[PDB]
Amino acid sequence: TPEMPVLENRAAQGDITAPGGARRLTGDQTAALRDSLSDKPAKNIILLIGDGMGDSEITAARNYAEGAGGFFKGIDALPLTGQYTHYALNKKTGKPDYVTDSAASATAWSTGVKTYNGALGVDIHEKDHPTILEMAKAAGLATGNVSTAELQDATPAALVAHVTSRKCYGPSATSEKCPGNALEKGGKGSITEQLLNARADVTLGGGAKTFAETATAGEWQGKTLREQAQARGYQLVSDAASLNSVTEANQQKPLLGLFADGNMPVRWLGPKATYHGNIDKPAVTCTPNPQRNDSVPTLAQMTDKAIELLSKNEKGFFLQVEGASIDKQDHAANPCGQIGETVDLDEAVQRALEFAKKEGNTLVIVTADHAHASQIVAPDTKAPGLTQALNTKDGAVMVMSYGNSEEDSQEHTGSQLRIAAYGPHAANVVGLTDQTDLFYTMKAALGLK
Amino acid sequence: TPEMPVLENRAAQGDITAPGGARRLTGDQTAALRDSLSDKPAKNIILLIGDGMGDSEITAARNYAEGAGGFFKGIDALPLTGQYTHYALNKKTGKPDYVTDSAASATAWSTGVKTYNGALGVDIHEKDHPTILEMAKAAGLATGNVSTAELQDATPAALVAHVTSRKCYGPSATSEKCPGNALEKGGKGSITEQLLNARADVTLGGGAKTFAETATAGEWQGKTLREQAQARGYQLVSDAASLNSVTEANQQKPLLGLFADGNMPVRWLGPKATYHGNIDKPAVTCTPNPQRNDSVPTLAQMTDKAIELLSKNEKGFFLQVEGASIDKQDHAANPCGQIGETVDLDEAVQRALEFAKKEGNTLVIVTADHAHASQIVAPDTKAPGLTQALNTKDGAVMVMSYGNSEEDSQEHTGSQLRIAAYGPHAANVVGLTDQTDLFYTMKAALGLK
Ligand SMILES: [Mg+2]
Ligand SMILES: [Mg+2]
Repeated sequence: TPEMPVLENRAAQGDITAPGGARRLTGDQTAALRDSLSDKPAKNIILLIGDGMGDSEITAARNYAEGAGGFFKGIDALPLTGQYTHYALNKKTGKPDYVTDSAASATAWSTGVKTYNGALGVDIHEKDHPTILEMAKAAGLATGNVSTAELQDATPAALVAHVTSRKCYGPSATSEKCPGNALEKGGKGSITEQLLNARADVTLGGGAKTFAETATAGEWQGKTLREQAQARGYQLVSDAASLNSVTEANQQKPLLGLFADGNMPVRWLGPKATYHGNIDKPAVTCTPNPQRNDSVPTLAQMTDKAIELLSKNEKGFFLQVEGASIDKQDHAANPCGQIGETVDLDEAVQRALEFAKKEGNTLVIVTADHAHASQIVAPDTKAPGLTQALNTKDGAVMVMSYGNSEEDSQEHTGSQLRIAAYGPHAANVVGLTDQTDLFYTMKAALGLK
Repeated sequence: TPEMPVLENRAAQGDITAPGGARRLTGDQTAALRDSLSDKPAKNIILLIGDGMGDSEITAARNYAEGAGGFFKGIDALPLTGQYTHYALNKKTGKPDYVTDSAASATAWSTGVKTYNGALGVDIHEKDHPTILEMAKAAGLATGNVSTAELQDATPAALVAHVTSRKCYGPSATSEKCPGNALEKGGKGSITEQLLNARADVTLGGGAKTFAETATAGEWQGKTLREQAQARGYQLVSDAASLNSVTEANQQKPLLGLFADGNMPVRWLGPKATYHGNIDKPAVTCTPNPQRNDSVPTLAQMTDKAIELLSKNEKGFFLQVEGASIDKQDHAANPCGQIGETVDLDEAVQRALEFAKKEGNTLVIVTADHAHASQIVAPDTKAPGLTQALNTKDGAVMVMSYGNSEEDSQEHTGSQLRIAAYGPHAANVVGLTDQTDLFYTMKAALGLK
């Protein structure tokens, strides 16, 4: 018997050149929004993060993949929407730092405490705070952590690791850069070792590389981290076939999927933007990445599999899904990569909403940790940074610009950005909120203490 | 019947360095939102437009003027929020043009038809369509049109003029650039002449210059447009004292306030951003413009006066208020200018919300026509365009970047941006919508046609 509505179609409803033809609405929305509002408990939460997916990125991806008056059946379909702030803190002064990195922002929603750029799961005093995943597990809920990034990267790592620098992937980086955290120094360990201790029911991503490192101390000293996971009873999987053979995931047999050495394959290929690229180079049509095939699960497939396995828990589950970006160095300023990454997340969102609509007790939240610096500019633009012309689904040219930095490691900005939600307690993302409110929203929705 | 709530305080609630200290919420919002929803008639609408005020521009201005965890008591206080799209059309092909100007966007919300960049109140076939203001007047509602721009500029002009180019300020430019529209060539006339025909009850802004031109045909041939307004029964005012003297405004004595030759004075002064300006030049503290004083009404003052005069109409009123930017040219890339303009709008929004909350039947909408290209970047950023360090209310440095254009005429981007609303029918701004939906929202809320 009918659940809360997901937005079915907010594409332009007609001929965009005619009066009323670009409308996305067909009538009054007051009843629809009423029907979207419930304060019943959330049994499950699915949190989907698009790396750099601020409003500009969503718009550009829509323009390219769906056309300007098109509609992302995942990303655009959430009925309750707001804007949230994600400033970090200066470690020394405690004053706002207007432009966060991925680590401080993931720390904020996962713990409810602001922190300094580069911190995971700790505050500006380097004190550990519990994460929403740890708390969900302690309350008897199943837990999932899914990303197309290496699993040691900030977004997934923040759910399961407490370290003073996001660089602390394995034992060697930790001994050097976070000596207070190093296992041999009485610390909780590297990000990978702490992930293994956290023992979520389902962990799926890239990052096999670090598992080749050996532990410096503890029960599994001298064993590779892969050997340690094996010894501690994880089901290790490495491709789509081995993932699909998994029939259950729980504390006795926790699932750890390592699908790439570093990050998983980008969906779409295209050239790096160049100086006056929209003027001096032909318009670009993105191409499918050959590395992307049925042997490597997609974000949407990993999401579906996680939902399948976690939904067996009768108490409920918490799942985080990250559509990560490979957006630095040779890979910075790549519209095709960045748009394809958003399309990937859209598919995963559709899987999440399809489940949530049927199940009826699931809160789905879709946002970004911080926004990419890409801008949509006029077709004839002469811009001082990097630009590219693209052939969109509309059969028109869109130009994207990257003008925030002359170096190719600063890819994000301080702008507040869209947060959207569906299901019980979704009212809590509407209007202006802070990224730290997201922690408290999730905590309260699941009834965690 | 209590009042539908306005958000009283969504500043960070505590010590931003402590767990929960950066939360903007104190508890669950489901009840507040259920209390925010009504589809009863709107007696009045107040639409506030911030020129270029996308999410980035709101964040930058909040950061500077209120601190990162601060709160705009007007702009941030509307409980129902979404994101809307404002692409224009290529005139020849009818395909989307991903980056609109102020004319095509204003046409979109004022008529509900998409159009080409530079068009006012006409579609891609140069056919006139009625505006929300014209419709409100035809239904017996009082009408107001307030802007800190020249009143001939695109945003206020779109409510009252139908011309093939926004350049068509007066007879001279119209005869040259829009000959089909020129009065002596058989058209409805220049923007200014059509403004005089439209006869809103209250029109307040800049743009006295064009009123010195003389008409080329018609009953008032050879008279200046100022003399024409006098002959047609307008009350003309030119400063704060004359505006204060006004006791009523209606169809017998419509009010026309012309408070500057061109645009009204900018609130705050500061230097233009420069190449590597955050590195090479001191952090900037904005200063008050001497030209802003009690003899020139502020945006908030013009808003309050318009509300007082328009609210006498028992049937209801439609009022548009624009916080205009200047922006081009010598004036492009000016953080202090653009932030001060946003602070100006926030004050006007507070006046609109204070009225709306007490009146109970007033829909207040706050958005932008399109977003400025400014970006908030890391303090040590080396950017290829124009940059500036600013000393914020937090006692920390924020860097703004302008990296979209090597010229000083393109100042806006294609990103979807925040739309927020309060009062009856405010549900219709939540989720993804189009700028043309806003026309239909206003039309339906007021029961027009
Ligand atoms: Mg990430
Ligand atoms: Mg304007």
